[PDB]
Amino acid sequence: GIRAATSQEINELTYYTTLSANSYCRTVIPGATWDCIHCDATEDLKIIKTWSTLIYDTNAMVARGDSEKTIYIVFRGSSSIRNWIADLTFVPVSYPPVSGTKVHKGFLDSYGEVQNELVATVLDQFKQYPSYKVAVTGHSLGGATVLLCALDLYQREEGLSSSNLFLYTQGQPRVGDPAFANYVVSTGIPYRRTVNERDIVPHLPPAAFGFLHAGEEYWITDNSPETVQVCTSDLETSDCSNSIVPFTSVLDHLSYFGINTGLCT
Repeated sequence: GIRAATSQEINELTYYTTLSANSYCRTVIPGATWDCIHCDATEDLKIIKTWSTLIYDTNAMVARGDSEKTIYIVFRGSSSIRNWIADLTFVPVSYPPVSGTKVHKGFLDSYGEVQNELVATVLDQFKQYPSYKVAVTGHSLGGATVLLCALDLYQREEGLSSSNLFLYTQGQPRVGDPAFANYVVSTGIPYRRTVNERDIVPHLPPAAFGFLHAGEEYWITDNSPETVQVCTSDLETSDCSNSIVPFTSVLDHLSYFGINTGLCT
């Protein structure tokens, strides 16, 4: 099906796009403070911890919202996005937890570098607030790591399942082949994949290389008034953003809902 997103659904996706946008501020990661212009939206969240890894430069954080009863996981995209786009090269490798599936090596190496410590900090918080929900979000590169993070959490089968684990991504590139996308749909995890108009990143690598997207597609088709088309299928369809290919845009990547995503502007 194809349907229009509700007011409430746009409000929720703008909230996750803000957390994503905020993560590109050096005072947020690794500063560990809510000292930024749009931080006022999330400033009531308690920042548990932040990371800026050494080899892959993986920037992420764990935050806790008590009034929201949510444990938040946020992944930053690249600190030099134009360049990240211009140079992305895909290197399909086996995804270890699931035999018969392939993922781009570079996303596994990014996650791989923060995994241990991050997952221990999230289980520690979840053991203390078991009633809360776990929400993962990230834009661009951050969206690919966010997806690998949510699968890892579900796979630890620690009380995190489709009913209390949510993934929200903005401008995310495809991460694995068809077989890996099927696997993602098989977990049942609520996955909202947001695409901002003609943003070229959600169309990389080219359709021709063999990768495919999982997650319900929320496509921003207009910004004033904000309009979003939802392709409810959990696998990639030709009915939302793929309909504009190959006439994509690099600048559409840098703004979601009106928020600069990538420059903490």
